[PDB]
Amino acid sequence: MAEDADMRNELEEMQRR
Amino acid sequence: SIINPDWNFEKMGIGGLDKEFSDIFRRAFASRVFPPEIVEQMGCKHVKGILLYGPPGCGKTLLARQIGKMLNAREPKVVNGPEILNKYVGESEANIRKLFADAEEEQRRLGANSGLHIIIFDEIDAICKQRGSMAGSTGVHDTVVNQLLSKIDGVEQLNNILVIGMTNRPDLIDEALLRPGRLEVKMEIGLPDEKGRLQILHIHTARMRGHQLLSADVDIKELAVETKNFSGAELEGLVRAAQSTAMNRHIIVTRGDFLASLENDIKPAFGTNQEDYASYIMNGIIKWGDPVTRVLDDGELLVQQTKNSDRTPLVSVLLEGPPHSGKTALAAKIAEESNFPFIKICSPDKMIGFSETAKCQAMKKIFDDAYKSQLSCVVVDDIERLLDYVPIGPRFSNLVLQALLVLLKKAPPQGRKLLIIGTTSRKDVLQEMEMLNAFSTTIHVPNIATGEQLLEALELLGNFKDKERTTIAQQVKGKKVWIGIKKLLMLIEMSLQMDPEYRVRKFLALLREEGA
Amino acid sequence: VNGPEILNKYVGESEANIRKLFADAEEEQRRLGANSGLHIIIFDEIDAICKQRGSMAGSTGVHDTVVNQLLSKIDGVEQLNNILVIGMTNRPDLIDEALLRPGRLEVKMEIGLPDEKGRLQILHIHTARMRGHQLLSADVDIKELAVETKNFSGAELEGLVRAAQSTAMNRHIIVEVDMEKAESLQVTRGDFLASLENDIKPAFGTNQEDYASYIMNGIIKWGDPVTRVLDDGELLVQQTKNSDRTPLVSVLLEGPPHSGKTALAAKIAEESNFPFIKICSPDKMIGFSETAKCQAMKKIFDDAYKSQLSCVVVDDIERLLDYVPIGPRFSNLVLQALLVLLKKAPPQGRKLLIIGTTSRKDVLQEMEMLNAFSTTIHVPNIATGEQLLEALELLGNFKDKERTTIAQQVKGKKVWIGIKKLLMLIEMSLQMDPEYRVRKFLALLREEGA
Amino acid sequence: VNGPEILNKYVGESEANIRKLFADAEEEQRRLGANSGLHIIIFDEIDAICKQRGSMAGSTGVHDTVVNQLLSKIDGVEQLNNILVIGMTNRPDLIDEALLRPGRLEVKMEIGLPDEKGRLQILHIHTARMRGHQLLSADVDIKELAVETKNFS
Amino acid sequence: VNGPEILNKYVGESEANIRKLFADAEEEQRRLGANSGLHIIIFDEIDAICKQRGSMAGSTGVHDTVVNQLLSKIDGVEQLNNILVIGMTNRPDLIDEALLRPGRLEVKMEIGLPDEKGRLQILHIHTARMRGHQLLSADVDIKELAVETKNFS
Ligand SMILES: Nc1ncnc2c1ncn2[C@@H]1O[C@H](COP(=O)(O)OP(=O)(O)OP(=O)(O)O)[C@@H](O)[C@H]1O
Ligand SMILES: Nc1ncnc2c1ncn2[C@@H]1O[C@H](COP(=O)(O)OP(=O)(O)OP(=O)(O)O)[C@@H](O)[C@H]1O
Ligand SMILES: Nc1ncnc2c1ncn2[C@@H]1O[C@H](COP(=O)(O)OP(=O)(O)OP(=O)(O)O)[C@@H](O)[C@H]1O
Repeated sequence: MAEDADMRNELEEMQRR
Repeated sequence: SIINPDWNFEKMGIGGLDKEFSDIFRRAFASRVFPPEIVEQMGCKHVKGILLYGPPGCGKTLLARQIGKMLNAREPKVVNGPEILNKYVGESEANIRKLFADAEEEQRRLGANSGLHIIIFDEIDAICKQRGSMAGSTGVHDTVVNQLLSKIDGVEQLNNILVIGMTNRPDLIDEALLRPGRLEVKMEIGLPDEKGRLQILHIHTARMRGHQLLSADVDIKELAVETKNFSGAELEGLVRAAQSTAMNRHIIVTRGDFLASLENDIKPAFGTNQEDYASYIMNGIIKWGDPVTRVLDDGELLVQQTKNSDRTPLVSVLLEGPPHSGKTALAAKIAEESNFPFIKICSPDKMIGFSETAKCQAMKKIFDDAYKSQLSCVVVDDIERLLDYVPIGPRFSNLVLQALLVLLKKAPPQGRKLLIIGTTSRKDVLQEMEMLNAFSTTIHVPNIATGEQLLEALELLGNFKDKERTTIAQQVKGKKVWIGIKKLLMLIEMSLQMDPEYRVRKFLALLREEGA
Repeated sequence: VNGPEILNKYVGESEANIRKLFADAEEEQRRLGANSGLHIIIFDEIDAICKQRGSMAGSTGVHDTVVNQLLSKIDGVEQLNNILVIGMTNRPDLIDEALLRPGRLEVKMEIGLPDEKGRLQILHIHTARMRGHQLLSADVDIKELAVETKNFSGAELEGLVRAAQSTAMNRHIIVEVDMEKAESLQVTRGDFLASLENDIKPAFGTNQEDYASYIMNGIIKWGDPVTRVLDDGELLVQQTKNSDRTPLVSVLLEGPPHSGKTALAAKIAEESNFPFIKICSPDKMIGFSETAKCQAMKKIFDDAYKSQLSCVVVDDIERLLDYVPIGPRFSNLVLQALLVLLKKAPPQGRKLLIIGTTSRKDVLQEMEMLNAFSTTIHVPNIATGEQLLEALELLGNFKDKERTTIAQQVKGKKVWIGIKKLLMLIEMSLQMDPEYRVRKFLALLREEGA
Repeated sequence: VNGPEILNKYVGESEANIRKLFADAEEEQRRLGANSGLHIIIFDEIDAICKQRGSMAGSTGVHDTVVNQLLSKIDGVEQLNNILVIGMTNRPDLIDEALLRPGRLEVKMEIGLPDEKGRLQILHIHTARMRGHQLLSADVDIKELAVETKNFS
Repeated sequence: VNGPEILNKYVGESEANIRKLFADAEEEQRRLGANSGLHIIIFDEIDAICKQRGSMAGSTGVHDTVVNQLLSKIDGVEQLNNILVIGMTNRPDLIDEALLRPGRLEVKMEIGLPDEKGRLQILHIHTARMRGHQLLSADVDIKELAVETKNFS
């Protein structure tokens, strides 16, 4: 099982010209 | 002005449960249907909760859909179970909060005089389990639960909500969430009585009756008599299958006649199986002599001892003897001839390759299901196998034994009754092991003691005839026999598969093996 | 804040949503040093966040960051005096102690269940507006409710109030009517429905009607020994109430089986008039592994220690620890815990009594538990026909002619049985016929006796 | 859908991979109330999705949320009338009566080794493709094959 | 640094906040370098920001590894002799092996539960202002209070 694998992700695009 | 919430409801959509709807109505909706002139004189907080617990079926979610379909609140935000859950953190809880947000907005800007908001948690038991010990010490569901119950009875002093919950396992829910103020009413809707059932089976039939269908011969009273514990929805399943049978009948102006008669055998029920007995009694019962009638009328005696009595809601009986003597079969026949709605078997057959804990759980389940209904005769088969006992070395399943024994010592709820049965091939180990003390009594089922019994057993079975039967009777004259009939039958066929020359001599040579 | 609402999927904003709290007050602290208007905070169900930083068993969560930040911001390098953080939880022990030491949270005051006096005030508030607006009838004063409310706590106390006024409201409303027609009648008093709905509301502590299973048929005064037993019980129970330096007391109700020890145990528990009672029995805990069973027993006692007073009834100890006579096997952990808990001393003058039951003393004497029990009691089952038929009169069945019919046989001879078996005997005999009933009963009674 | 493949270790995805099966048909119900077309669902191995749910304990509750989801879906508050759901397996005793009760899964069926007679028709079909070609005729009688193959599936 | 405030969602910003933290310091190092500002930073609660290089503490995303940037700024190729950092923890052993050694974190020492002497001295400091005032702390006997109060600190 290995339950509670809750994870979070980050913005790395920051689309801008 | 003020708008009444329900507006046009007139006891439609359900049946069978009127006291229960009333006990929900006075608790929850009375404060909301009343002149608010004196409600502030009375200083009442409108209750914020309803819970429904019960078995599969019994119409709980229909109740909850009815209240919110009929009502003019027109703001239902059903949750479908663990739909809350999301991989990313914070979303799981905020998915809760976006339910309550609309209501909290209305309450902030518009005050005490306000509309209603309803939230319907279907299968609440998944997201909300008891904090503190769950899939490990911490567990995943602390977040959603602490958010939910921080919010319902929170710092905000919010009214203008109704939280309906449904479940099948009411014990898993935590007291912090079940205590008064968050969820008051925990209803116990269960299998209905015949009077309620008739209401059910009348409303599911009225839509046929309004038009001229269902020829008058059918009487729903008989159906309510012969469908004591169908667990609700099997009634409308029966009706749907009956529609279907009439439908494929008139295939080259259809009507449904004797639908119960056709359907009842085909539809499995939560209560008794219609007939699952053939595995235990495949070949029927032949009474060889008096002991059969003795044990069996003792059985029916002890049966009516339950229905016609108080202050002994259960009576447990062991019926034992030497091996191969029809102990399970007599139990099954007692159950069959006794006309019990909840007859069930707990055979170790079903539970094999199980760790003793899972064995325990598959044994407690059926007793809980019995505690649901009014009457029952449960039977445990081959206890020495159910709790494994091996003569070579003393090794057994302590846990299953203890569970079984306390279950014998378990007083069921007020009104309910049991006729627990148990079989063994060996009784001395139980005298060692304290099981017998729990049981009320014992019913010995002797082996065939005398050839005088044996011969009439054979003529009852009808395989041999007078000529050879004379020979066998002559050989058995005066001698005593110690034989179980489940071994006898085997010897019978093991004989019949030899030619008539050495037929009887093979039979008798095998017979003299046992000899005791 | 509602606890976990602070948390969000994006990283760094989870704790930024905390920083947003105190970044509204630190400005005031900066520009008006002393004279400021006391920005404050109200948490709720704080246990989810702000537990010990080594919680990665099962959690595996970044909440370490959260508690580190808050633990930093309150005391911190910067001093800000005008901050009040209010925190509340049902499970306090999970917290990180570092935020709970003084200076961050100094007052850790814990509320206790309302006593029989204070619940008078609790009820008095919710009845004040009623009895000021001339609703409530005069015949029901709140003391009659308070003394009947044993362990009602807070919301459980006001629940009966709300429900009783709701019942009085319901009567006016009335089934299949197109409209539910509230006849607009001002007269609403709520006279005795509070006393009714005391039936409807169970609290956690004791349920006055959960004794039916144990005591199904009540108590029958077959003889003087049971009176002696209950007398010993009551004079032993006034001990705890009217003593000190014996805050735990420990007894056993042993005897031969089928004699009904548990029943009169619970009768003692009733007649003692304690607030808090429990029946720690296997009938609820079945198939529980030993650890779960022991932790249930510890939940029972950690519920009891909350109370000023308590009684517990340990039922069929031999089954509680799963004793088996052959190839003796016994829950070691359960035995050890059950034994320790007898001689555990409650912290501050709390009074507890334990009522153990079993069918056999020998195994306990061999397990070194009997001396752990402080003083024990025997339950002599019926040893005599002259007691048997007296109990049979107190029941009423086997009427006078049948009484006389069995009297000759049992008046001058021994009969050694328990009444648990007696009930079942008479019920079985009663079925077939009046004429055959007495000889069935007696041949059965001679069958059981070995 | 194969049961073993929708179970993701990361919580939420396992149960939320199911509502997609029902969502398009739900939208069809929003648009067309009672005259919509069916949407059939096939669970090829269900006993891995569904097993008997744990009771009266925190433990033994693993992988029950999925069941608590789909049971809520097929008969829930949004009464959904346009879908017939198939299930198929080889272990019919692992599964809840809660799921087998009428309204969720009305009828249970048995299909087992057909018999020589059943095989005969199978062989008629798969031969009949060649019969259509007409190349595959060698005076091969099918009864030989039937009576030779007794347990074959 | 009131605990972690350097962390932010947009990657590179968490890593790059520290250059802003050190910029004025290295400016004073390069320009006007001989006699310097001697800037300090407090950097409280390292237990949050630093870990065992991302291997431990579950799967800590590479956002967590700002320790690498910190290391490279304090003792990397470009060196600083003008600033000192301080650290403050309740659980030092959770820190990686790297920082605690000389050049990065030169001095390590607990702050222990003080003896009776130090407890007297600290209690004296708090009571001193009141004792100085004429009307306070009558008969208080701080030395008696000290010997009474055993582990309070
Ligand atoms: N009062 C009733 N008597 C008999 N059958 C009912 C009744 N009310 C509803 N039904 C049937 O119940 C179905 C929906 O409610 P249901 O009883 O299935 O919920 P539930 O069984 O508690 O939920 P679960 O299946 O998760 O236990 C409907 O399809 C309807 O045919
Ligand atoms: N009283 C009886 N008279 C005649 N036949 C009987 C009787 N009881 C059982 N039988 C026969 O016994 C057969 C089933 O045997 P059963 O499964 O009960 O064996 P058993 O008693 O369980 O033996 P074991 O305990 O060794 O399994 C039935 O086909 C039934 O004919
Ligand atoms: N004065 C009495 N003394 C003892 N028991 C009584 C008395 N009056 C009635 N009883 C009966 O005792 C029954 C409870 O006995 P109990 O179940 O405690 O015995 P038991 O512990 O199960 O015996 P065993 O341990 O041998 O199974 C009640 O159902 C009740 O009817």
